[PDB]
Amino acid sequence: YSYTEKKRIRKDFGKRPQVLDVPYLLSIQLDSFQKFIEQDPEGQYGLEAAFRSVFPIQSYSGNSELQYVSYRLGEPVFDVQECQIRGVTYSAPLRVKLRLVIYEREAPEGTVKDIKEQEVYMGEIPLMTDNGTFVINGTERVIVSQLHRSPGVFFDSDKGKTHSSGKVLYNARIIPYRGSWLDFEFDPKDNLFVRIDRRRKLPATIILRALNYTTEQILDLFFEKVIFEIRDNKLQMELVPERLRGETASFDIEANGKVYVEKGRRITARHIRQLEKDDVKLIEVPVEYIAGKVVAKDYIDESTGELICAANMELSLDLLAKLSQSGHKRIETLFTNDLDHGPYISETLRVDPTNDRLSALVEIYRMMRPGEPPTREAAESLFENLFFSEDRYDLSAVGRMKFNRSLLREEIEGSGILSKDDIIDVMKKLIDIRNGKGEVDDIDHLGNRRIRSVGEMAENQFRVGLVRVERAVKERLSLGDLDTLMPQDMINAKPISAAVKEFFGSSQLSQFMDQNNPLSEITHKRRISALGPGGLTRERAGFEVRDVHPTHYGRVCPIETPEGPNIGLINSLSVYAQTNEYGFLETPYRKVTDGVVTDEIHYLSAIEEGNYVIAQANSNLDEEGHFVEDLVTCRSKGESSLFSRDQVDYMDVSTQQVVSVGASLIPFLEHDDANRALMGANMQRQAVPTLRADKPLVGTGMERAVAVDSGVTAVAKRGGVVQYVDASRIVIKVNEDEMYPGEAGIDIYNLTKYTRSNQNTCINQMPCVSLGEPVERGDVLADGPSTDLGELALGQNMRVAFMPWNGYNFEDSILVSERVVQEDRFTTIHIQELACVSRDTKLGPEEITADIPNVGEAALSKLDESGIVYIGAEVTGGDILVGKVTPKGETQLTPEEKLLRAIFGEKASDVKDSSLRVPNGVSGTVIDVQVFTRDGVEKDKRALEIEEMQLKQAKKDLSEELQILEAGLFSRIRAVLVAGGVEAEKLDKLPRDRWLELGLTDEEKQNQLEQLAEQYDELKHEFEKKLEAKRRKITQGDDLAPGVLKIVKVYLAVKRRIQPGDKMAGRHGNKGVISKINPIEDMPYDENGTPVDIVLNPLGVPSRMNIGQILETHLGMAAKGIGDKINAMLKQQQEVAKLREFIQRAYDLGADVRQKVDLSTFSDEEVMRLAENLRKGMPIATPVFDGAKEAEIKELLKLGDLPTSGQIRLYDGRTGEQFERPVTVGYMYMLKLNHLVDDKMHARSTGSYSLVTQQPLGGKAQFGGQRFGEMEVWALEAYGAAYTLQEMLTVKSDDVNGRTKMYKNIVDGNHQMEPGMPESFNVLLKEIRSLGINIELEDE
Amino acid sequence: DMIKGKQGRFRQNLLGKRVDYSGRSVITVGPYLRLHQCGLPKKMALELFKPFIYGKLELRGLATTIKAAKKMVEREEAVVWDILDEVIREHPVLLNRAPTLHRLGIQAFEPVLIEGKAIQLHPLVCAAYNADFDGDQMAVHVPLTLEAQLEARALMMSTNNILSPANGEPIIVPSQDVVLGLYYMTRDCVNAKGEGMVLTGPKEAERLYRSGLASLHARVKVRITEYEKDANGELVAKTSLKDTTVGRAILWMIVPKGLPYSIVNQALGKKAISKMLNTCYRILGLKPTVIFADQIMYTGFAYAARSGASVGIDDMVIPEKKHEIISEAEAEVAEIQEQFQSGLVTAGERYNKVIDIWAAANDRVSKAMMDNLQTETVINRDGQEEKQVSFNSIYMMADSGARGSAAQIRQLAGMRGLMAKPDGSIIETPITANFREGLNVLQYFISTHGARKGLADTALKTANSGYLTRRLVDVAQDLVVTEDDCGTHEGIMMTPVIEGGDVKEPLRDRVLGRVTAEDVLKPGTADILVPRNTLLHEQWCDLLEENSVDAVKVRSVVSCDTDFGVCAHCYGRDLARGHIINKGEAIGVIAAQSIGEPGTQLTAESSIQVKNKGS
DNA sequence: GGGCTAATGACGGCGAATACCC
RNA sequence: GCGGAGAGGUA
DNA sequence: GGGTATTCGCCGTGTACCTCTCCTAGCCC
Ligand SMILES: Nc1ccn([C@@H]2O[C@H](COP(=O)(O)CP(=O)(O)OP(=O)(O)O)[C@@H](O)[C@H]2O)c(=O)n1
Ligand SMILES: [Mg+2]
Ligand SMILES: [Zn+2]
Repeated sequence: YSYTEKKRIRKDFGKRPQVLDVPYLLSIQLDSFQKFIEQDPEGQYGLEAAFRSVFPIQSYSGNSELQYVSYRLGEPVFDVQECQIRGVTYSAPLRVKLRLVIYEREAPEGTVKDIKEQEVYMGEIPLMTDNGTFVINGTERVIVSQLHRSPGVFFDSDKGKTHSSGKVLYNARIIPYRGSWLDFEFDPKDNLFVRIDRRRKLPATIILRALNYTTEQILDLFFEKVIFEIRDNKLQMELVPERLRGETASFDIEANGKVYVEKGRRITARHIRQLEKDDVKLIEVPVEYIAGKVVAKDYIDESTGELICAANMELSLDLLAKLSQSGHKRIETLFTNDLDHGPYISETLRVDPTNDRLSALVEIYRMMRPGEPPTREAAESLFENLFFSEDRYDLSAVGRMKFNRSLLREEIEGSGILSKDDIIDVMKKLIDIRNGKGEVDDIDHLGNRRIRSVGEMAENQFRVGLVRVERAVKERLSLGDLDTLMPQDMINAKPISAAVKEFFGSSQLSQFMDQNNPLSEITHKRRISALGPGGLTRERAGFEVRDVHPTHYGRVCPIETPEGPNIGLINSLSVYAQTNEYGFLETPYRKVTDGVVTDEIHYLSAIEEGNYVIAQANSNLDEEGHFVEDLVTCRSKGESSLFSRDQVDYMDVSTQQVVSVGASLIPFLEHDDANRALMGANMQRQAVPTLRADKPLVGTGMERAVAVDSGVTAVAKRGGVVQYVDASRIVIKVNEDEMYPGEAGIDIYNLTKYTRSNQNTCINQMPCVSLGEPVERGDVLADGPSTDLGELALGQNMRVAFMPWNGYNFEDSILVSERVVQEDRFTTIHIQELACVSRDTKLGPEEITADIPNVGEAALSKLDESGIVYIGAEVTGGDILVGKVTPKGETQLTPEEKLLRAIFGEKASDVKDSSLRVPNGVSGTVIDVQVFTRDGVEKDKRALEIEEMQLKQAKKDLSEELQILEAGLFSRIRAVLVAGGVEAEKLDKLPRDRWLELGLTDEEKQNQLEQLAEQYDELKHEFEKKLEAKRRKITQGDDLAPGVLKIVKVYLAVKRRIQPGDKMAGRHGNKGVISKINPIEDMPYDENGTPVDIVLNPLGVPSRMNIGQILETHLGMAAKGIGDKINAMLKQQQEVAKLREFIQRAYDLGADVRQKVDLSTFSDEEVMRLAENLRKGMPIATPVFDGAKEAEIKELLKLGDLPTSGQIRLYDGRTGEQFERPVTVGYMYMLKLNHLVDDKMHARSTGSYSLVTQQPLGGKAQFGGQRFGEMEVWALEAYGAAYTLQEMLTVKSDDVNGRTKMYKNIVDGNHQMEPGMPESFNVLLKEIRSLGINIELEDE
Repeated sequence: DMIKGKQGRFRQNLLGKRVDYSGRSVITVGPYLRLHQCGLPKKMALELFKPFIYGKLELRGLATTIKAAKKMVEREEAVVWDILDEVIREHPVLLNRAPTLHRLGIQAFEPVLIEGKAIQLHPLVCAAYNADFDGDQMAVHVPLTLEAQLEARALMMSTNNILSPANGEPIIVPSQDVVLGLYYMTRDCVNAKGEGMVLTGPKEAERLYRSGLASLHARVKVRITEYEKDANGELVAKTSLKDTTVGRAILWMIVPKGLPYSIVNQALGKKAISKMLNTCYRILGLKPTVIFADQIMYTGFAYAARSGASVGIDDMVIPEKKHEIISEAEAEVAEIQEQFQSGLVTAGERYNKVIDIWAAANDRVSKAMMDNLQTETVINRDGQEEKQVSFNSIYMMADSGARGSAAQIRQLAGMRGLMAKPDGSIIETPITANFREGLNVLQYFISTHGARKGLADTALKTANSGYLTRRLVDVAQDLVVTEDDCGTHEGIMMTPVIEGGDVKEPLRDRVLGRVTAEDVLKPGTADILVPRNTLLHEQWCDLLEENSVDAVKVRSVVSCDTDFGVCAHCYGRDLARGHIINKGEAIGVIAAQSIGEPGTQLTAESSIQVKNKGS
């Protein structure tokens, strides 16, 4: 085991051996943005692709080309932490190499001039942190992956609602990644219509017309010909027998001398077989049969030239006669089988008004840009750029792959632009499916839904910036002169940086990290949103869309999704799933070699999964990959059933791969109803870090994966030995193995102490390790918020008892014992940030001085001379948070008053105070203060203290590193000095600085001393410049917004204890409000005298079918019972032997388990340490579906000497009498959710009112009243309550004179009223009157 | 845009204002409360009643001027809290819960100052509010003027609203803990401590139970004196020896005089308690019903706590014969599938056969489980054994109607039946495992789909409901009861709707509280049974039951003759109160609300078969 | 900073405005 | 610093 | 021309509450 694992091992249930280990959980974001930057030669995914797509930018036929060489990412000026501190965006400057080339128009293309620009700067691009987030203005943002329809072609049905007479009308939609959309649809009259992206529906053939195809060419390409020969008389037809399938006979079908089908009897299969075996090709046919068909080609009179019948004209006897007399021997008709093969292109051609190419382009232009007269070349260019311009229309590699796969072409790699064959094949497939030789696609299939991660979306936005700047540069290069300008006046960075910061900051998919819990962060980063750009709106989306499709298996979590209005549109991604090369979703599976289940894993996407029969992970395999059962349970086409052993192609990797991380953390998921599991996961993501997080007694084993993969822990990069431990930094001396040969030094990890998270919670790291302990790469040095020794501790595990306790746990409410507040276990630290900004007004700049007009010295007492609160001062609502003064101008004081001002010291400049005050009703301690000045602003005292505090630390760190390197260099100088005449008595006792001034015999040794002296000088000079750089960064004004002189931020930290009304929850979907704090004595207690902590209502179990909490309680009681026994055996300190025996018998516990804990490592110390950590209760790991069965829980309870049934007899702490029917007690892992009553609670008597409609403000920040809505009005009307409603409508909110008169009347001790007319009604009159509508209040 | 639309105007600022003297907070249990009161945090109460505080402070002379009163409130000295207690005394406050579906979403209570930041809500009223203590919040308004105070305490107070305005039945019925406690109290057991001893009354029954000399449920002979108002409002004591449980006696202590003992004598589940409250209301009246409901709550909570009912993994018993049933059904499905591969039955027919056999197997396992769980306590009397309705905690939770239905019991201990795939088609293999056992990926996945679809349904359902109820309350708002009697003879002949097999809804409930259009005659002419328009109260309905009236013509609101409103008689009585409608009541809005609010849970014929022997 | 100028993923219902069929 | 968008969450 | 379909376009789509960022913009003097 690893060292952090050897510290405290977690007893893992679970029978099947894990073949694949959980991947890096944040793989999506990091890998996508890495792919985004990724300097790579061949243009694949990556910024490179965008540049080559948009560049080269050629003038409007001006012969001045612009070429792109390569780009470089500058080194970020600000690291992540400091960037968050200073409130700037963490980003990298982007520099691109360009060349301007100017040629000669009048000569064969040849470069006259080429100038190469010194890596022109084209704006800033934000970088992603190591953990996968973005700092955009000193706030951590996450870019959630987006689920959306993949480019390609889709054939939908849209039935049921078509005129309510059946008539299922099909449609083919071609959707590109970039470019306009194409749509082919039908109509009630089976005419197939095309509709450019979202316009009116035109006859489809026009696009075919636009493609330069003549009517005969089209009818050739689509319909199967039928030949009518005339030989010596009367119309003989070439017939393919198999074509007759299912056709009532219209004529007498005679052949080879014998009538086969009588005229009128429908062709039966017997007749079809007869004709097929006879090999009948041609038969003479009566003219009545042809009297109905349609003509394919446009048969002209070849002799004279006059046209007779046109292409796709219905045939009449007279036309047949004219054809026969004209001399046409071969007639090509159409095959219109009203059952299978319909006249669809024919009828579309009939409705199609356009004839020529030009008329088609004109109709197209009048569709795209209605109203402006179309000019020929405008239409030509429009149509060219629509679907065939490389720049505007690009499907993708993915789009093309899906397109070719849908139309059954072997070739995967195509051209981006929509070629004509593509469109023709699409229409062919549409009419094919319309005949019934094909299936429609289901949008909800994950094989049709693609995931756009960060890098892809960033690339799109960056391309958008490029298209902006390209148009701009285009115009500037066309109009302006060619040779004068150098390649930096020409290129503007503003649109690129504008687009990028717009996307990252103000976008639907770019959202705040839900950052109060490690689970919250990790789950937020691995999210798949169906909203955002080109995404369905949540309100519009139907219930059918938001359901969970069988394809989601092992790719998206079926159970973790917000239960709010956008249910089903969020879908957190499952544990093991990945994104394909093309952006699809794939899950690992184990290969099956016909008999043996091998160990090589293949990742399969949705479509590939669809074909095969996949076995489940929880299938019994014995020692050689063989199934124990003859018929095993699998799924083949989205439906599960039983298949034979020698049929399974793959098998699930592990039970967890179905569910997300959040759901994977819930123990005994297999016993919880899906609804309550859903709510449990969603809530569990809201837990707030407590003061000392400990661990779940009942976990799933995934805790370490989540904690490590989240960035909240501090993890070693190069393994070594812990040299120095402090509650701010851990300094480790590297091991020689991992030690770099040249310029290695040691590793130093600076920790972060209480800072503000997005949700205002505290983010503090504690050290785990001690001095002198060896650490390896990837161990957990320091615990982040709500994590312990590497494990996820979302909340805390307490002893609960399921029983109704005098209806104080009546509904989902929860009862809690005073011991819980006494032990200080649900107290969280929160942290508010406040900002006072001093800008520069034109009447004069505001000041931060402590001299504030007409404030008592009481308010200043807690302020320093600079005017900022002291760090550590306790404040309350209304106290002055920071001092600011508002300037006063045009004072125009009287001359005697001016003389009075001079003696008194009164300041005409002040007289008004803009000082920030602590908000009403919030009280805490000021833990930190920051000050940001712009250029030309003097540093305040606070600025000096904060700068010195950061600097002295930096100095210390540099000094420590330098001192180690100096000690090494001095040791080496001593090792050379010992050679060439040993001197050890005098040397070691004189100071070290008296070693450079000493000398030695002139030799090579003196040359080495000179070498080392110059190396010493070089280390000094590098140290000094690095120091200077650090000092320049510390001192510099931290660039503020235009107009702002300086800003002062103050952090308050507040310790919130649990109190009645707060919301508490479990992991299984059980919720509640803490209703009462009971004294310790009142709480139930078992015979032994230990009281319970929470008394939980049983009635929440049967109707809310979450049984996982009951098993969790039982197993948790078992684990805490064993832990209690080990604490008891340990307090008496029996001997190592007993402890090792007991712990081994516990860790083994039966068989078939994949644990294997030898306990051999470190015979004495490490075992004693591990016992010390388990004395508080041995942590279990039940995986989600490969969990602990009841019998195992019974065994574990027995090992602890506890009742096997998991229920105990309890004594009523108030009365002392026993409860009948023993009750379930045991430890369950409960969470305190972020919904704290003190944040929710709110009341107002009178306060500020709104501007336009003089009603009181809405909200909690500003006092704000409750909204007496229309439903409440109706409630009052249902009663006869006229006066209450009246006052509620006028005196309470809207009537100004009424409200003040009522205040005065109430104060007077009288209770009457004077309702008047609401001001909002008068506003209404004024607004309606602002239209041309006269609305008057009449009188008579 | 500013005028039209929800967010803009009329809806937002002219029917949806934002009052003063209002607050919001999380709701909490507070069992000790009276039906007509609510726990209110000190600090919100002070904030709300600020101007009252100033007025009273100035009247008492504690403050010279209003600013000194403000400063005294901002320090919050003991005098301020004393004045707040004194002013709060009879002042009622309005409690509201975010989705005010019907008029019981707003009710008035007398506040009691408490510590904490959460509002305490009386348990019995939660059903009216649809309130749950899992983070639900409530708003609290203060009526200012004297008419508003009187209106809040009279029309809106919790105790004045015990009957639903939609139908006449009680709204405040005990919900889950109360009913569980009462159920535990009344159920009897074959043998316990103190079997068959004779008690002189309930008081010594309590003496015995609280001292541990008798079980809370144990069959016993007790002498009891019930009261009956058989005469013209006088109570006559009848005193005899009944065979009951200790628990039933303990419960009888609360019951007011007028009620028959029989009421408590039974198992006393949800329905039994509800009809208990019903009879108490119909016989005695409002105030005794209120006090009796409070007593019921207290005793139920207390004895539920004394019961110690919990839920262990073993409380849900896997039927012993499950594995056999499942293996048999699997063999049968295998035979039918093989007999399909040979081609004697279509695919659809095979589907139907499998689905029906699986449904039958599900019913078999369910019935086996119910037999196992239901009556499994084979406990012994003095000698031989006997069997009885078990005391399995989950079973008591099922049968009492506190939580859970038979379906969920099935879902815990049996096989959890068939599921529907997205399109509505039913999967061939069911989920044989249950939550006591563990499902595997497929069965879970399927149930996940089910729950997901359910949730999305509830969301869209709520939106549609809200819209429908808005239209209803909107259309019928102006209708008011303006006249006492229009005097028309028109009316609708109302019959009981007997859809096919039996009487889905009887006459008595359909006609109760409607005035008659004309006198109806016995089956023999000139035998008038009901004078011209009379309100048909319970007594008339029972009288009609004694006779054999089948169809009754009653005056309806639709045919009412009154101009610009309706008349009291054409409408009838039905209300949260019992009496004929009062002139002035806005019946349109009450009707619209009553039709709208419940709208959130809304989603062969070869031979005729006579059900009962008749002509 | 100051001065000057200004696209594509709902759906149902209903009633009016053409399209067309005798 | 009254407002309105976007995102998320609660019942 | 007159009645009937069909396209077409507008109008609606639950309440109460709680967090956060972001808010006129671009070019020239
Ligand atoms: N989208 C939403 C979701 C919820 N709500 C509100 O949350 C409650 C749902 O209760 P409910 O009946 O659905 C669950 P509960 O009452 O606790 O009983 P149970 O758990 O034993 O089944 C209702 O008051 C709804 O108004 C809403 O307004 N809009
Ligand atoms: Mg609730
Ligand atoms: Zn009437």
